[PDB]
Amino acid sequence: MEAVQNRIVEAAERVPGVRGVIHLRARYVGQDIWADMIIGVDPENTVEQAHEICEAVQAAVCGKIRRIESLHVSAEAR
Amino acid sequence: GSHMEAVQNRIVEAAERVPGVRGVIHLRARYVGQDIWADMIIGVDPENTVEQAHEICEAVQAAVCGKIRRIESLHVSAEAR
Repeated sequence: MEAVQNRIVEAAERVPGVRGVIHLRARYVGQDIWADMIIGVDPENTVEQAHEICEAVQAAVCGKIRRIESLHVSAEAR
Repeated sequence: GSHMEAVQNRIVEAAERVPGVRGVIHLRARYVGQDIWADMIIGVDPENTVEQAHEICEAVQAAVCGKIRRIESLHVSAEAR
């Protein structure tokens, strides 16, 4: 499952605001994926702003990788 | 159980008296052998920086982990409130 994580990470890295993927845990349950992602972000963004980035990553990542059934994202400094 | 309820009321109470914290939003704590692994989420001013939020978080960690020594691991994170 490493083209997929690669897919996910890349979908992540392209979203406006995302400084990098700090961490990903993705598992298959059947053929769906469930995953939890920690993105890196600009430390001078706000908590509000960082949350808006997390949302964006989620829509984008779940949109591009359709087999993901459930995805959580959080944000941290760079 | 009631001892874990006691320990949690203590985790909340330590974290809640760090300036910066607008509340405990969530707290999971469980024994892994004889120590606690907890993961918690603190409420913070939305207009705080990420860098700042992390400073509140790190400081909650220090307070909680120093007052409750049972705890071998604690991960703190901020969200708005």
